[PDB]
Amino acid sequence: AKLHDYYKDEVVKKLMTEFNYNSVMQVPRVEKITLNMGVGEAIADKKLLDNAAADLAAISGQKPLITKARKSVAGFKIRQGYPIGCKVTLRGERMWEFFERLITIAVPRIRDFRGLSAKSFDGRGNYSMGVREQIIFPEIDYDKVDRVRGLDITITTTAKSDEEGRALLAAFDFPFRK
Amino acid sequence: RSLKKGPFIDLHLLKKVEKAVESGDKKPLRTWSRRSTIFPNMIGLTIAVHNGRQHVPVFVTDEMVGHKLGEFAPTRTYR
Amino acid sequence: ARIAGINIPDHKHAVIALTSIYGVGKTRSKAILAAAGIAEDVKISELSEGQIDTLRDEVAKFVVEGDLRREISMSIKRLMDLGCYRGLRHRRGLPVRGQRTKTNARTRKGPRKP
RNA sequence: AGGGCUACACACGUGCUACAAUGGCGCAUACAAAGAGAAGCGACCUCGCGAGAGCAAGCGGACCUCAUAAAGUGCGUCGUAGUCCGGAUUGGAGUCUGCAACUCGACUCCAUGAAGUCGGAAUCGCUAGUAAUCGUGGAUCAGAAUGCCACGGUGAAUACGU
RNA sequence: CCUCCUAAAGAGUAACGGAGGAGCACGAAGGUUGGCUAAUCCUGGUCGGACAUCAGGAGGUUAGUGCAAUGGCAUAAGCCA
Ligand SMILES: [Mg+2]
Ligand SMILES: [Mg+2]
Ligand SMILES: [Mg+2]
Ligand SMILES: [Mg+2]
Ligand SMILES: [Mg+2]
Repeated sequence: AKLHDYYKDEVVKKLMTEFNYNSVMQVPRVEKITLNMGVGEAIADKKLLDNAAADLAAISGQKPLITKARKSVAGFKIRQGYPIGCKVTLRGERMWEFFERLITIAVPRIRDFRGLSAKSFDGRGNYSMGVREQIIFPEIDYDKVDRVRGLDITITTTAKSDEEGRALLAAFDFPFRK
Repeated sequence: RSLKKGPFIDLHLLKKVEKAVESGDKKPLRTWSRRSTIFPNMIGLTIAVHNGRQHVPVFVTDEMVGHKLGEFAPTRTYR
Repeated sequence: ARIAGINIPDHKHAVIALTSIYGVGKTRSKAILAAAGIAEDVKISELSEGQIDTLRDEVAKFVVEGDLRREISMSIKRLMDLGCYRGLRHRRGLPVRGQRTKTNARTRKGPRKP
């Protein structure tokens, strides 16, 4: 709950005066990170998926959830089954703990990072940005790793507006860019 | 661009371009001194460079300075 | 060791190995050694800890790997997006060093396109 | 005056440099010929990573300069690798020649480091100081030689026979 | 042999009338228990673009149904174990 505590403590009140919320039971909270890493391709290789799995299971403290195919009529092709990735949401503790390894050891463990997006927001107020490339962070033998990677990450906060979505995250150590 | 020390240009464009500096931007600048380097004074000015055929509407730009007014006007026609 | 990133030359002499670092040649590599305090015959791999530590630390000066291959393409664009003969050449797969196109240019354009 | 003769999707002839270990790279270091030069050759020393710049001697030349030949020899490294092979390409920054280096000069520095692993059918030259290989000078010329003309080092193989 | 119209709001009814299918398929695609719910679009997201997977919103049987058509299906007759 490292960052978790920081929320209720530093954060919250910070928003309670910057947003003048009536009840503490309103201040936008952190509603699980989602992750994904759509392996796509698969089809032929298929192994790049199981690899992406562990490569994912490494990041997330839980177990990868290999997805299937909804349409099964993909322009490319793809059938009903045809695995394409593994979301793997985050769970409170591990979630915030991940919010730690990230923002402090993820975005920080840059590649050429010089500012994070500020439009990764949504309507109800939910930010979700793709790393564009797994920063090779604490993975099985950083160097002795699988060919590239790259994946996505969604926060999905309990905010009612992206505007308020800015306070949250920014209330923490979200690198961003201003 | 090797010219050791001394950005060379033709006197013509100079006396003419300088007038533009004060009189302000306006009509182009019928010039053949395509071998002259661009200066920040003519920055974003209305110039004209020959190329065997006729002249072309050349306009100076920020970084577009240390170059010659000619390396912006292609000569040979290719398909 | 990563040294500057990925690139992990081993066995080969420190000099000839360091060159593997995307962005340095016999010159930059041969100097970085002495400047850091490393011999030439010394095998980067056999080297002791510090004998590899200083390397990274000192090579941090000159630009390498990504940044290089990165900005290097930016300079190519600066003129392309500009519209000068130079850039114009690239967007046409033709030599800029002012070579002959009617003949010999396979390295620029590529193999025959009959 | 500017541009074009340096255009490029192609094909053909003539060449240069490679594919490496009979080699590359480092250091040390031996032997040559023939030529050029007052609007030239230009040392010495100074600065510069270098091209080159400053100052300025000598020589119209068996006096001076261009000019400290390369292969080679010694030692060491490399370890058969697309590899310390090979260098095209390109990017950044510069020197110099001339009013003038965009189009279109030569070169220097750092970086980049492709094709290429000895090449089909077919085809070329060469019978000895020749071939092969390695360097050197000159003409033209402000400044653009892998071309041309010329010089010497090292130095083969094979020829029954028509 | 099956489905719809003709068929006049019960059944049923003709034509060389208008349309389309069957001659099978599943030891699970059956039984049961437990659980789940689409299509489509909008916004935001590595490689993801018209559309692969992820997130949120709108939407509401427009999805799905082993194979025609009609009827039916959310207490699902749809989906998973
Ligand atoms: Mg000609
Ligand atoms: Mg001469
Ligand atoms: Mg000459
Ligand atoms: Mg009836
Ligand atoms: Mg009736």
